[PDB]
Amino acid sequence: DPLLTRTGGAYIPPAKLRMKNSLAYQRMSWEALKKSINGLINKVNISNISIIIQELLQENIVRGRGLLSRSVLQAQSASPIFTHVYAALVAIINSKFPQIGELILKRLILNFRKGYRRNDKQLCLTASKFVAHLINQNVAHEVLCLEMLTLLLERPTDDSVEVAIGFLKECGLKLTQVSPRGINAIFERLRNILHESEIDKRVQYMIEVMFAVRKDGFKDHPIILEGLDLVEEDDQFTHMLPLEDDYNPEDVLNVFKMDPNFMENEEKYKAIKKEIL
Amino acid sequence: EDMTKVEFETSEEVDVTPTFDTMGLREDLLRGIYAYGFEKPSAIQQRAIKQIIKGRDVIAQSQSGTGKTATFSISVLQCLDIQVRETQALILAPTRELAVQIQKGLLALGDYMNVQCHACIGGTNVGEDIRKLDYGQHVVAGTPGRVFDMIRRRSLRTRAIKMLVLDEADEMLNKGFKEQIYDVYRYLPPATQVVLISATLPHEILEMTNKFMTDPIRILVKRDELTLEGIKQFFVAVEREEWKFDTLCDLYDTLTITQAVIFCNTKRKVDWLTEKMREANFTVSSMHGDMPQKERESIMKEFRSGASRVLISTDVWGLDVPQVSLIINYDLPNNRELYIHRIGRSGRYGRKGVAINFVKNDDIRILRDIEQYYSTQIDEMPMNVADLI
Repeated sequence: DPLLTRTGGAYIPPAKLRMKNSLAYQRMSWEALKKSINGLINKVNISNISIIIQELLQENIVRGRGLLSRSVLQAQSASPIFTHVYAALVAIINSKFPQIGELILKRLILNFRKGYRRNDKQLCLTASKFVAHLINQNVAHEVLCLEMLTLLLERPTDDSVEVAIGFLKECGLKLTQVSPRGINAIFERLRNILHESEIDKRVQYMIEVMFAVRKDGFKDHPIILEGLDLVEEDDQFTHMLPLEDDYNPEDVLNVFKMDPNFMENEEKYKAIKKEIL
Repeated sequence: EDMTKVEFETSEEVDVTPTFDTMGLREDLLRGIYAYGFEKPSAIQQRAIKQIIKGRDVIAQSQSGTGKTATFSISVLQCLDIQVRETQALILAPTRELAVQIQKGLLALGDYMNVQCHACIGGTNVGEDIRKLDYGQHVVAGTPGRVFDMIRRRSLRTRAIKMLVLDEADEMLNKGFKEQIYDVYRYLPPATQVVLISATLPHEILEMTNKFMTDPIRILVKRDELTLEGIKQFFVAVEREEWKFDTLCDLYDTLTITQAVIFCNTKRKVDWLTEKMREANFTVSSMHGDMPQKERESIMKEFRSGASRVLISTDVWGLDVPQVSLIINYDLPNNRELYIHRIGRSGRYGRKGVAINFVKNDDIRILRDIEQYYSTQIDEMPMNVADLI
């Protein structure tokens, strides 16, 4: 905020604005790509995800993999109400470009850790919610959920328990299926907190809620909503990314830079596009 | 009067729980709730119950019959550990008769919970009050004076108290019970949650909440007021009608938007813009005057649920859409009074917002008219608007 440089002036409508070359063209194409992605990410919802994917795939999302990752991550952070939809979108892209799903996951994990470190509850709540749904979508391995829950529950605070319980609600049904002993360990831990600890009303209530959810079999928290399970089981690529690893977010990929092999790299992508359509 | 029509607002954003089954209530309580005859929770209930049971200090205010008694009765029961045979909640009321009425209510709702509740009678029954308190009652109710006597006598142990409810607090103050109420609160454990229920908000009540509460949630009857204060208003000089859609599209390529509401002046424009955005792969709900109020409300439900991320409307409603990031006046209203009704903040706690006005040269004067009329300011939209949300 006080660090980032300040660029003022009036917004100018595109219709109004329109009323060497290699660099100029790469920059222009870069700017159009960023805008196109931004629009698609704003548009995506359950009823239109397939068309959004098709329109997204027309763009060079390899060259713009950082741009796409950033747009999806910013969108989910501002609009966690659509987390399930962003997860499904990521799941489809990852099935075709696993390296892009991996880049999103790496940054999301780092985002969660930043939030935890800074005691930024909201960011912990939204980043964890995203993790849960990427797990639901088999984009990320459940070891990440288990490790985050253990971290949150080690020195339980009102905020740390809140994050953990909201998180377990979202990925719990999936957890139960792929790692019943793991989720059992989490519940035992919650049980020890509920009795073998000196807790306040807020913590006690959130835990009783979590046990209540498990008893009804997560009836209000299905793994994937009808309309979003769009990747065939065997076509998905499940990344095994632990919580603690020293991931490189590669945010430098978000910044425009002249590409000497721009020609080759461009023709390379269209060869990919024609493949998966 | 139909007290179901009474509207409330909250001092911070809260989860609005539409049903008793979405509140996170223990099952044996829910059994008692439905068995009593409850079906749908009232507006105050859909807001206050969740906040009390999650542990927040709460001030709840409205005239009689909006569901305030059920609100604290249910919340008190939810927080009981039946296995602990010690008083865990205290309910102060302006009369003994109301205390008894409260007790009976608690017993009914808590019938599947094995709850123990006692209303302190006094009179020739003080000995009997003492007996019961010594035995151990999960909930005790009565006047501040009577409750304070039992505490002072040591008949009412306070060590397990987690909750204090002040029922009809303004009336207790009117009866002269202020001292007794402060006296009771002074003898309770440090972390005690406090819930205050009152039809009115005089100074003594607000000072009382300041002294008894920590970061309280205020749930009050909504103020019938609108203002442009707190709304960031911008205009974009689009110059020509034919340039509006391209500009809207560019905003969506540059801004971060959760949901947005788009106003137009005419059903015709709404139908047109809906077709255009849908063809552009937006998810859109559209609303206009040709449809009955029931349809409009249903469509608003669909939009609020997130089924669509764009709501396009004529002037048919202020709005309550917590997930709405931005309001766009695709058309500037010909009438100046409709402007605030589109983008205004309602209530003392109305959400801050952002409005973006598309202005043709044709509308240069109507824009200026609006600015003058509300005595407000509407800046030219800056390129870094995305940073200001």
